[PDB]
Amino acid sequence: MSPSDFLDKLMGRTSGYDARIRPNFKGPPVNVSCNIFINSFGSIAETTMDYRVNIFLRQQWNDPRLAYNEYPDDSLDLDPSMLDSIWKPDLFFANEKGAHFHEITTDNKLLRISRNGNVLYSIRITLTLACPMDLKNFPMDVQTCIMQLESFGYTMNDLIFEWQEQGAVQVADGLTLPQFILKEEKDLRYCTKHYNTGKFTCIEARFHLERQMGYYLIQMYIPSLLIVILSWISFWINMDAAPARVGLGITTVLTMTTQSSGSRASLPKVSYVKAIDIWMAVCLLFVFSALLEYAAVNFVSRQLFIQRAKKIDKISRIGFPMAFLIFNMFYWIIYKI
Amino acid sequence: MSPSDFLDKLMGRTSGYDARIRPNFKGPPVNVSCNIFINSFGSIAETTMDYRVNIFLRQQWNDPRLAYNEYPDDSLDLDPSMLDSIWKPDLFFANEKGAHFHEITTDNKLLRISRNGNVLYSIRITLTLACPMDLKNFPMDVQTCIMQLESFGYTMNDLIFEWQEQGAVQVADGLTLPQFILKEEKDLRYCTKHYNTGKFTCIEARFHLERQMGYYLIQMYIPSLLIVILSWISFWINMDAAPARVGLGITTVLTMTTQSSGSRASLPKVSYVKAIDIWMAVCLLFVFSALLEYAAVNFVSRRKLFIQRAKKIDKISRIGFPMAFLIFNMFYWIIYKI
Amino acid sequence: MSPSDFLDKLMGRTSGYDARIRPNFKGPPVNVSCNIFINSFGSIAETTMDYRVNIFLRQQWNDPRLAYNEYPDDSLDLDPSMLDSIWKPDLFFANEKGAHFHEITTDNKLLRISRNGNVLYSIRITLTLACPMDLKNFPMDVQTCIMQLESFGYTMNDLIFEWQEQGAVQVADGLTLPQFILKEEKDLRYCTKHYNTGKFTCIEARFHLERQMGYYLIQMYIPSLLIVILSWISFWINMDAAPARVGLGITTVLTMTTQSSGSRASLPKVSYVKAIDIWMAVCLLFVFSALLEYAAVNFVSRFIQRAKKIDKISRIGFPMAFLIFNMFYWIIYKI
Amino acid sequence: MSPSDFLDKLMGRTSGYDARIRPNFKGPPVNVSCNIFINSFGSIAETTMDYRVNIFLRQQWNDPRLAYNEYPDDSLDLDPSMLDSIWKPDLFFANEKGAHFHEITTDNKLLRISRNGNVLYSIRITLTLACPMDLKNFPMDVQTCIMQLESFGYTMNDLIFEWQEQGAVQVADGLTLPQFILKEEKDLRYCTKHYNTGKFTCIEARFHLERQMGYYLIQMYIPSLLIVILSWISFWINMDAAPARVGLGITTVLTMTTQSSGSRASLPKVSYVKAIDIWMAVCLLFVFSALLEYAAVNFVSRQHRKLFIQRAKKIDKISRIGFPMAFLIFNMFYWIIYKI
Amino acid sequence: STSNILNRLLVSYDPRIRPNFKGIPVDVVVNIFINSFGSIQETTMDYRVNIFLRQKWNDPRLKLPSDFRGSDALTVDPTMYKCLWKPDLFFANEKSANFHDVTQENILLFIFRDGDVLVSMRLSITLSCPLDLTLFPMDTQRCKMQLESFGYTTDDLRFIWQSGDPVQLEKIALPQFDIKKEDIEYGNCTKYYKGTGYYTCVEVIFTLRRQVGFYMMGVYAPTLLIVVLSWLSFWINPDASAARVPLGIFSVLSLASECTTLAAELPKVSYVKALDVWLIACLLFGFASLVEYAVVQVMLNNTAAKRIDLYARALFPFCFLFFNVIYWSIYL
Ligand SMILES: *[C@@H]1O[C@H](CO)[C@@H](O)[C@H](O)[C@H]1NC(C)=O
Ligand SMILES: *[C@@H]1O[C@H](CO)[C@@H](O)[C@H](O)[C@H]1NC(C)=O
Ligand SMILES: *[C@@H]1O[C@H](CO)[C@@H](O)[C@H](O)[C@H]1NC(C)=O
Ligand SMILES: *[C@@H]1O[C@H](CO)[C@@H](O)[C@H](O)[C@H]1NC(C)=O
Ligand SMILES: *[C@@H]1O[C@H](CO)[C@@H](O)[C@H](O)[C@H]1NC(C)=O
Ligand SMILES: CCCCCCCCC
Ligand SMILES: CCCCCCCC
Ligand SMILES: CCCCCC
Ligand SMILES: CCCCCC
Ligand SMILES: CCCCCC
Ligand SMILES: CCCCCC
Ligand SMILES: CCCCCC
Ligand SMILES: CCCCCC
Ligand SMILES: CCCCCC
Ligand SMILES: CCCCCC
Ligand SMILES: CCCCCC
Ligand SMILES: CCCCC
Repeated sequence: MSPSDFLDKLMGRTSGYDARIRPNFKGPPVNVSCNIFINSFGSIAETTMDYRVNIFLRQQWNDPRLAYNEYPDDSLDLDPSMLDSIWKPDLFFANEKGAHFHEITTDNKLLRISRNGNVLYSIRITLTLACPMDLKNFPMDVQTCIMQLESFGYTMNDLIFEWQEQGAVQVADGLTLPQFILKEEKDLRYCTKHYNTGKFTCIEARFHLERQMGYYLIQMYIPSLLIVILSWISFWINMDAAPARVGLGITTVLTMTTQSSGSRASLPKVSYVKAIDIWMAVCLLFVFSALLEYAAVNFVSRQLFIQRAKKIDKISRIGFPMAFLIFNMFYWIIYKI
Repeated sequence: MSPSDFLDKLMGRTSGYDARIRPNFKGPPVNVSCNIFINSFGSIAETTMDYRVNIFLRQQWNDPRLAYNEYPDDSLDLDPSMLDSIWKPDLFFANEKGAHFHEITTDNKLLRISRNGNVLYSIRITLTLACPMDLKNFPMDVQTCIMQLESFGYTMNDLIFEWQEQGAVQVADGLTLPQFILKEEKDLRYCTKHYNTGKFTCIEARFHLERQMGYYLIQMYIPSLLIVILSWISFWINMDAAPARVGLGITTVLTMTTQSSGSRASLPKVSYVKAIDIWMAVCLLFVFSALLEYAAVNFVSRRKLFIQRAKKIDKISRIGFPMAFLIFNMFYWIIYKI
Repeated sequence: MSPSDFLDKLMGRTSGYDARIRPNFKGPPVNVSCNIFINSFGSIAETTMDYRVNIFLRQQWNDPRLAYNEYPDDSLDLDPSMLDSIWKPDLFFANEKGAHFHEITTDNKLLRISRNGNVLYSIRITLTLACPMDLKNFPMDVQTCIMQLESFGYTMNDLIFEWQEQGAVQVADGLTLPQFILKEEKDLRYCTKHYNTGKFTCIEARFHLERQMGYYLIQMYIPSLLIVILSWISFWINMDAAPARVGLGITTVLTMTTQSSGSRASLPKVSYVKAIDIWMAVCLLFVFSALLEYAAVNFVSRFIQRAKKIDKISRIGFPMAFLIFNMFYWIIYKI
Repeated sequence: MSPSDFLDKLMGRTSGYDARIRPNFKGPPVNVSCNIFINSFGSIAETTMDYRVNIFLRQQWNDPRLAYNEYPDDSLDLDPSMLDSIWKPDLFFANEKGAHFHEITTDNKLLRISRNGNVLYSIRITLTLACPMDLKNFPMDVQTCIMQLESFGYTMNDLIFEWQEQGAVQVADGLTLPQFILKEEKDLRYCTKHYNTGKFTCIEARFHLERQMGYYLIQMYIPSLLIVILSWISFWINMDAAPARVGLGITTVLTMTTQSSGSRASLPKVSYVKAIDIWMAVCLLFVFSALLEYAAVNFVSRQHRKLFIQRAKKIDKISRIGFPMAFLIFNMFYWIIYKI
Repeated sequence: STSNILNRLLVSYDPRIRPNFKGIPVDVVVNIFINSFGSIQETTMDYRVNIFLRQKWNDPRLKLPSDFRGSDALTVDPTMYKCLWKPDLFFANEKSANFHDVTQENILLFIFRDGDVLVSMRLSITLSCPLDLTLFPMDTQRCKMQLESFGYTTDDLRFIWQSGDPVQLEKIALPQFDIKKEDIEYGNCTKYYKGTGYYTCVEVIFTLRRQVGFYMMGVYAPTLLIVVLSWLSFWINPDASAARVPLGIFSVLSLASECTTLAAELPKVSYVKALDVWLIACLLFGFASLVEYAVVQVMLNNTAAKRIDLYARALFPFCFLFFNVIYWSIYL
């Protein structure tokens, strides 16, 4: 009748139940269905190939040794201090890279006991998972950051995890992402892998992340074509201000070089060619061609000749914008596969 | 008579009191009114979408098992050593992004006991709250940062949270913030929500916080003003000094590009348009147009009748552009100051 | 005779001395004497608006339950491992922003017992105090940071703190501070404040801090003077070819802009106008007036005697104004 | 028949097994075979002479006191809560520079018992080991960092470590590194050293790592060739208005110096010359030679007919025909020499 | 069993009391290993060291009886080490430090016949040492590591440097500096704290003389390049003014910007530095080039300024040569 006596006789010293032995010992495996609840995404980075999530984690299984028939009510809750006195799964995260509990005024742990013997256990933890970030089409990128969940000290012939089909990965509404939005649909498959000591149950939930074009698009695309049209208006200058034209052209080259250097320094070093880097390269090539053909037309003007130089200048003036526009159209169509 | 004996008979071994059972078990829910005392803000940064606070925290409730009638005085102070021997709530912060206690020379926790059984429990903790910042009119930003205070393992039928409305958010007197001053108003409502495990109580407070433009005024707008005045002095020069005037033009463009790049560094990468950026970009377009019109007038200059027309056009530009910049400045400021 | 038996009969299980009760219960408060001793400052940074110190911490009081008259020696030490066996105060720090202990090879904690009943208890602690930093006259600044030592879980009528008079805040001899030297004079005053739950004892220890001009002086003022004399030599050029003078002026205004941008990277963002920033603004205005003057004289040229006359008048009058403003500013921010 | 009682009678209180006693005391040493399993490299940056790794760690040895003959089955596992209750080795990493455990929802440690008496104990831990970076041929770098494994509280006369001959250093499949790559061959030798207090067993495992050229190749070598071609077109520019070519050369020098400064910062402070600072310095001296050649031709032009102007044009075309060949052959030597 | 001897040794043994409490102060010796002397950071005024601390002291209560074996040495585990008594020891100039528990706490126990015992706890350290940042490129820094007790006094406990290895590892391979001599002077730093009395000390310094390579190759060559561009400016026709002035003002801008950037890297010291004065001399030389060209133009406009220009371009280079010669000679 006494709740403290009831708790002690259910688990503890005066119970005959040992927390150090897995349920149904020398028998069928233990399922332990688990579902996760996102509570705050974000703080994602790229220089370190990781993202940080503060999530819940709720496990569901049935322990016959914990069956009770005293309290008429079905649902029942327990002080989290009781948790260490009963058996627990050894769930851990494969791509872990640092995680910890939260001890603010209490170890934030929930324990619920069903009448039959089913048990629900939850815990709030914060993780920093490692994601194989791929940056081929960096401005127009789509990524699959994953979390691998598996047991460590139990062979899968004794323990195998599942997910409750009714929204196992339910996600809070108010959460939002800087330079990102996650998609509603979330895949769910298995990752059961083997090691030299056997094979362990592995489960995983993969997320799809989409980065908005806006920030990168505006803040670094716009100066590119801005300086491109600066070169365009530089063509309209005549031959007399040759030092002025060459100085402005080389300074535009400086602007492209420094903007490209900043763009590269923002993003971590990668061997495979990125996407926007071809944009900086092509703008640098266009400004270089502008300066080169201005120098060439000056040389041919010094070396009839004036009319031909003017004709090639107007041909360049009518051609370079057309080539730039067709290149932009080609780029945008080719990076929307 | 002995205080140690009284403590032992009240809680501990020879008391029959178990800290793992909530008061009024299997009955009415418990009332837990709590107040938050602010002690220091600071280190609020937009780079990581958060702010750090160091606050006190006091809960209030009355466990009937704790009632006593031995010591005549109503008040009764206790060593926080006994704290682990009594029942506690499971209070925690939803958006807290890691936090800790202060273990300096002791565990700085105060427990107070009233004659009727009312108990006061206080603990000093330091948090790093995640604030969903918005940066639309960021130069004149006004903010609403919250702290979702909620229980974890107790539903509606078991535990409730309220506020001591008399100074619930009692704040320290002399505190202040860099680039920030907070208003005396503190809104107060409930975040009450549900999960698949049930529903849990909320109480929370939101602090209206705004950033004063002072530093941002000096560092951001003044250099742009200087560069654009340089653009008008570029207008003021004649046409035969083509290398000089155009070099001034591109060099002002360099100042503009470097300034625009520098301002972007502090803020996080956000897709939606900011408020400083439009200022920088539009007066960048002003200096760009300055260079464009100088190039155009040079082209017009290159039998002699159109020279007077070119000079007249230069005068018209040199007159209109200051007026256009001033009217635009007034228009932009009146939009973003309202 | 037996040390173990003596310790057991003094405190612990077979002593009746409970560590959960403060001395002289239901009686007069404990006066308590507490003093600190610095070991090292360091890391004075305005970016985070705080600083870290490494100090000791000593308390003094008398516990009647700890009275003993067996060992002839007055002074008596004890093993730090049995610190928790006896009562201790709850001396914490108001604004502290996170600390720790030193656990190297032992908890570096010292406990001493006096014959009459006085007890000495010292722990080496490393703090990180938040300081209400001010930057009005930044290069010539004088700073005063504080540590609010006080109790937490004991009311003022139950517990008070006090300082031992002779050298309460004695400091190490050879320590030095980058960008700073503290003065030997340190004040001492009470800070007994109130809360809705009651009121508590509170003590203060404030340090006067002065920052040397040297680093900022050289690395900021010298380049500014170099750019001003660049502007002077720009004046000295003939009017003839515009590009040389105009480009020199442009280079100087770029130097001003770059130095203004780089100056404030270390300093924290503050709304109120600083002291160095007004110098940057005024030298930028000097070079701006130089370039505007050259634009005006170019307009006048395209009267040559008037142009050269006004050029000479500017070249002679500008240095006088610069010198008088320089002296005015330095006396204003030095007195 | 109670499963818990077998654990107590095998080890613990009601067993007589003193965990403070190593197996086979006052006798032959213990072989203790061990093998590791990498899970994820990463955060290997030269700025701190170190890299972070996440590996498993398993020990194999035979304990006669742990030998048992009551369970019919061969294999036997145990709850990780009793790991401290039995004796364990004192394996530690000599170079450590920060290490810890994983304490998420449990202490993720595994122990297994063999029927004969041999034991299996595994643990996953995270390391940040010092890697003695050598930056001689930095763009074409080859580098090995050794993971020192040894005992501390047992002399090698009583404790020995050895590797499983069959795949002791078996590695995961899907792992990859940012602009690095680890080769399949991985040496495995001994490191048993001495001290003033004695000598201890010490096993060694070393890796061979390469860095893909691509990133550094493009990001730094492209501007060099760009400035070379820009100096070439500066040569192609005629000599009537000095400030044009003067400013072009000045801007090229600015590009070289700023790019060299930017390359400097990421790489850590070192005394001996690197492999790409030599590239940067030689490109800087080519652009300096370009500006000096322009200064020389300007001096020849204005020293004062056109006979010496003809010689100035001749030296201009000589430079135009020589610098390309010299630059190409120098690049051939440069690239060939550091690839051998 | 074999643990009976140690269990009997520990029973009726009080770790709360140091050996010979009423006797003479206990005698301690130290052998500080140096395993991984980490990189030093000037901006933090700190450096990291990884040591294998070793201590020995007589303990009559820890006398191993000859009844079992009379072993020359005996070994037990860290749990027994925690059970036994230990000498407290805190590092004076320590500011952040911890232990190592990669598998368990690293402690070794050797128990001798006499009663002397040996312990060793590896423990990573980050120290503090006030850098004499003056003469920065040519400096020999003295960062000191000292030990002293806290709870016990000199009349109760004392430290002595054992006549043994203070330096240990030969393959240190420090990134920047290098260590040749490790002499112990001011070894005893017996310290007094008011109201506590005498505390025994043992102290050792590490003498680290910085090399020159990085700074010699990273800054000095750019300075020389800027100076030779200025010399070429001296070798330009004074008639032109849209080229000579712009390149010179660019050179002085670049030199000043490099000066500011390099000065921002070191900790903000409050006195002059060698690199500072080098950059200052270079900057005033550039400004001298600009002002002499301006003077030449002024004289040319309404004697000839060409002779002055050639005299300057012939004389000042030698001035720079022997000035930097004097600089290097005086700083070496
Ligand atoms: C786990 O659930 C699956 C459902 O198909 C089934 O194998 C069985 O019910 C459970 N396994 C156990 C209890 O070992
Ligand atoms: C306080 O009293 C009871 C406690 O269970 C609760 O039902 C009630 O709603 C609480 N609030 C009041 C009375 O305002
Ligand atoms: C201690 O109590 C108060 C508080 O400091 C003080 O005035 C008094 O003199 C002291 N002694 C006694 C016996 O109260
Ligand atoms: C392995 O252990 C056995 C028994 O302890 C010993 O005889 C043998 O020498 C050991 N092997 C090695 C290589 O040390
Ligand atoms: C320190 O003093 C002790 C005795 O007082 C002596 O044995 C030891 O050699 C001294 N060490 C040094 C470095 O002077
Ligand atoms: C990932 C390879 C992209 C190649 C793009 C080529 C575009 C040519 C116009
Ligand atoms: C006492 C030193 C004053 C500053 C000297 C600066 C020399 C460039
Ligand atoms: C969505 C991108 C559109 C670009 C048009 C030029
Ligand atoms: C309070 C806003 C002031 C703005 C001044 C330009
Ligand atoms: C609010 C700042 C004003 C500064 C004027 C120089
Ligand atoms: C220390 C500053 C001196 C200034 C003299 C004008
Ligand atoms: C000319 C500067 C004088 C300063 C006196 C404090
Ligand atoms: C603080 C005084 C400023 C004076 C500016 C002329
Ligand atoms: C792979 C060999 C390349 C040689 C280039 C000159
Ligand atoms: C693989 C080396 C390529 C070099 C091209 C210039
Ligand atoms: C040892 C210094 C070498 C410098 C090469 C440019
Ligand atoms: C591998 C980078 C692209 C070269 C043209």
